[PDB]
Amino acid sequence: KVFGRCELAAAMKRHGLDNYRGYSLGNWVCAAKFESNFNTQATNRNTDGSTDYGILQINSRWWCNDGRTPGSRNLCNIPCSALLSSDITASVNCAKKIVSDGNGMNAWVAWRNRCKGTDVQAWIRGCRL
Amino acid sequence: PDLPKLVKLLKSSNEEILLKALRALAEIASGGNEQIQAVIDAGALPALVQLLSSPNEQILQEALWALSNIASGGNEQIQAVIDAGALPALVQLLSSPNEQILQEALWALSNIASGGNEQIQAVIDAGALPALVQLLSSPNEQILQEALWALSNIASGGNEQIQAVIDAGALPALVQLLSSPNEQILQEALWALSNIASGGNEQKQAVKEAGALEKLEQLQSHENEKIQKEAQEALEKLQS
Repeated sequence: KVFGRCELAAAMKRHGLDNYRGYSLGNWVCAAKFESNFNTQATNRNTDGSTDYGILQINSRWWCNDGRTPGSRNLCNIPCSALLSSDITASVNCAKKIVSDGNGMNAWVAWRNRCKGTDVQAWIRGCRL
Repeated sequence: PDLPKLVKLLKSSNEEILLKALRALAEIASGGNEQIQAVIDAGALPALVQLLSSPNEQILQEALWALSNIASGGNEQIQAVIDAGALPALVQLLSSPNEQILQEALWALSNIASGGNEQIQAVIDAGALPALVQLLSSPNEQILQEALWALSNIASGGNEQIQAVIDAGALPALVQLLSSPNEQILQEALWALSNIASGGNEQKQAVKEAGALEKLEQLQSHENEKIQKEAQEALEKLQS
């Protein structure tokens, strides 16, 4: 599924991400835009044999199990397939662990390169939230 | 049956080949949740979903029965149907000129909406609710009953999901249907309103503004004792 802007903002707010670890909802929507273009089925293969999955491009070496990544730790204790659902619960629960891993949202490369420092509340202006 | 071979047959452009494989998948998916899981595990759902676009109505009917049966499983099975992208085509099929196709799409939606709040939410986001409210004015009593069951399921969610049903303008039709000469229509309307009445004070207040109270009071003395208790219990949730 390709979410709409406010559709994803409302989903992320219902799941507890607005100002989680002090990151306003606009940061999370922006991160999704630049990581996945709002596509829940997005996948990216890395040269290290890991893959990034779903709306927030969660990595198969550290966070989820795809059964094909060497050195995998599965710190979110979740199959990588759950992170491709239209039900964003598992990607949100994993995101809350990631954001707590010592780097805040700097864990998301596209956030650091496209969203950080910007007027991220533009991603939620107009939404019923 | 070989499920992988059934699923590969759905790569066919041949309409006779597509109809025989769809029929077999549908029958297997009727056999309970382990059978549903085998159909899912074989990769059936992407092709079942693409086929909801078949201009061929018999292929469409079979694909809907398969999807409907899969969506009778547990919440993760429903979620796989959602994830495969069924909902937009299902909602478009509520506008089918074929009443049989309409009924089947409505049944599939009803089953998806019988899941948890995330499954209900998918149904709302896909834009089912205004169509379902329209269908409460169907001359076809089967269509009306299935539309009421789907609404009642949606209204079994959280307060925001209830409020989506209220915001789609369900309440006038529902209060009206408490006067149906059909006792099954009445019971389903009553169930829907009873679910709406389990929401917060705003939801309860909307049910009262729509004139539910006068009619629920009347129904405490309906001839049917199950309707009496349903009405007595809806009233208790509102009075609360």
